[PDB]
Amino acid sequence: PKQKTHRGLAKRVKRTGGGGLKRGRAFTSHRFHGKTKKQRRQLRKASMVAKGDYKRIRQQLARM
Amino acid sequence: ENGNDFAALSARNLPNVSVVTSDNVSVLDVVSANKVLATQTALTQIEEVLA
Amino acid sequence: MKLHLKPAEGSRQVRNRVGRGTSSGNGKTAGRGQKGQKARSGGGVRLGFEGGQTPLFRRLPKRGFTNINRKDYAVVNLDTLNRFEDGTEVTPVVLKEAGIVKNEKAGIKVLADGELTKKLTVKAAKFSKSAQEAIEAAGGSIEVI
RNA sequence: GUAUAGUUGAAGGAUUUGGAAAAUUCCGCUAAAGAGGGUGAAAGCCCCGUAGACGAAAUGCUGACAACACCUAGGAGGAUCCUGAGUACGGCGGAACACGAGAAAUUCCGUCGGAAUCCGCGGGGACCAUCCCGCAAGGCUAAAUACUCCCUAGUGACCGAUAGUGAACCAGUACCGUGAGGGAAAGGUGAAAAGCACCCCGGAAGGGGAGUGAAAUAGAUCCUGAAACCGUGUGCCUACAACAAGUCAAAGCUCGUUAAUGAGUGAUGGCGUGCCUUUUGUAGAAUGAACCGGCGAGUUACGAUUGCAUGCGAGGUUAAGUCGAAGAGACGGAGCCGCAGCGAAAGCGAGUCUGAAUAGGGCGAAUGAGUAUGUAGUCGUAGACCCGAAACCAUGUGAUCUA
RNA sequence: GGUAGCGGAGAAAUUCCAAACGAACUUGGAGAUAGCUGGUUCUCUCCGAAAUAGCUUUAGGGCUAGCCUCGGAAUUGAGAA
RNA sequence: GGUGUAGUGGUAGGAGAGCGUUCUAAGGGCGUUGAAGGUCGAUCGUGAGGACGGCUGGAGCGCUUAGAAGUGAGAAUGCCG
RNA sequence: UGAAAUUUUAGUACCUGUGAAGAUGCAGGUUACCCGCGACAGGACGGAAAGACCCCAUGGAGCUUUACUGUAGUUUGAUAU
Repeated sequence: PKQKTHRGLAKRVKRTGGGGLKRGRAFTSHRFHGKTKKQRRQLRKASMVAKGDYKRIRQQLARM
Repeated sequence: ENGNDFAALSARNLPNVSVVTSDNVSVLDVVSANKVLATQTALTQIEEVLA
Repeated sequence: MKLHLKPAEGSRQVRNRVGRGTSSGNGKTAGRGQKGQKARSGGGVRLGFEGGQTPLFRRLPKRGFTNINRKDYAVVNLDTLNRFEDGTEVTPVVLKEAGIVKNEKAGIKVLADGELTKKLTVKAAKFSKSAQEAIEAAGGSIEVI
């Protein structure tokens, strides 16, 4: 039978055109009065793939 | 060629001879043999399918 | 070449049979080493498991939605047109009909990369704001039908 | 027309080795038949057959076309009448829909409420309006689809007696348990039984002659007949000796090979704590093997990814399905992958997002090649390298023992 | 003759229910499950480690990072002493 | 392809090339003047292994090229004899 | 007449040492012709039973409770008959 892709990563990660993946940062949906104002600016913007976690995840997101 | 029923009913010979019509010519029927006899019209009906 | 045969060079490997004596290199535990659950029968954890550490997908947040009525097109840029020399009515038929646009998706859009020197005529369903200028520079005619 | 008995069906002799030829050597003949089996060894021409041709009293089956049954009419009008009731639908509580009450449409079930009648009623994923498509609450219906206890005719890069059915042999038998239940081992003389008349020892069993036979060291536990294990005879050595049992050196004694820098045996001297598994560590007094023989563990299907090879190459490629020998072998362009990205999205496009910004930044583009099949390495779903529990759930069987 | 396993019976001991009862026996789900034991069969050549950090209802398990190996690419001079 | 220089201990493991078993296909062969199997031999190759001869044995089997696997045994307080 | 448990191959000496840390087998010395028969039980960490004690399995089972979630039963209200 076919593989089944993960439905936790399809709702969190979208694939770019160069090969990598776009990722949305964390620590954004909670208390903010603890955090500073440089932090809450610099945690709006998306980051890329670290090549450690691209190994074990690659086969799950086989087509999406 | 086609129903040459008086020329196809005379090939239950020695194993020198195996006989294929103009449609069922495969690869193993040809590569195994050493020479091929063929009529004129069989060559034309080969050159229709094989363009 | 007859029945009594040669493959191409490098065309066909052999195999590697595992667990057949201690001088092939894979006898006594078969390339698995000592104990542990990577070395039992049918062991190994599921994919993406990292111990009880919360894995990467339960660490970063869910985001977005999908439109139900997304209508995206079947882009041809501009150089693909540059072999229909003069006067064709480029269209969602005869344009395709040689191996150009199989499976139009929602009608054909045209883009502007990168040089057209003909006098064609185009019938598509959308156009960029530079492909019209590139076509009318070369003296053609366009219509969004 | 077919199913259940059938008929007919071509062509060879001699020699050599043989116990016996189909084997060998010469010279022939046949084929709409050179597929297979049998005969004193391996057969186109010995036999049974095969290709072809022919054939049915009786019963059953399937076409056909006759008869007999059935069934089926137009155009216009629109005053009045009919068109499936405790039904539709709602509240409450559950189930079925990929949908777990969720913003929850559509389908049922239990209970309690409960409509309209063509100016009507339902549906288009809460709900309303507009538009569009449809008439529930009455029945019947062939084929394309899944299976094989059994019958006939076939095939296999399927097994060859610990294999293959548990069962090639009088096997669900012998045997075990009150019962439900569990369940084995065991194939082969030779071509022909021609299976040893007769004599001798012995109570017999058993044996030695004599015969049958090509062979009896093929004599019925009967083709071949390995290993552990038990014996007989002999070339060399051994009764002052501490030996993981070997190897290195070596006097004497005997022997004569796939001929060569020979074979057997070994007085005497040096050196030397077995084999596995598990461990920081083994000779271990950690853990396994009585010996010999047989059987006994990383595979296959469907996907994903990468290396190698092959054909095309800005393109590549079929699927289900029809004809075809369970086949190669053509039709079949629905579909899938690459050729353009960015954004959650409306959208824009070699550019786009955030932003007041023509600023900066992210991600793209600037020659930047994929695709189909084979093969190999790895992974996922399946029992997935095999062997091993204590326990869990659902049908059944037992109070002849004991309370 | 009667009483049956979620049960029966007990002048009470977790006692008996076909030599076994902290819940009988037989068949079926069932090749149950096991981060744990033991085993895994022919040979040669080339290279050849680790017993560490972080996190883990984790501490004899796993994950990435470090150390090994094979195939490419690119200027080099980036490596060393 | 003479000849130089350098290198060749090794567990888990990675890489490369070969030996051997049964079956299929095509070509070429052996066999009652003795095939497969068994026994003995003082033989050849770097390895797994391969020949030749003597005895037994009584109907089938090798060699070359490619292919497919129920493809190799010394240990499981293994199962059967 | 005729078994059984066990069993890596055994031509199986003593002392002081050495050694995963008390040896028939290692080292260095002492003692010792070859083969049996009846008795004793110091040793071969002797034989039988994959610890009767302890810890772990992110193991089971049986029992208790003001541990969590439920439920048979018992009760009360509306509604129907």
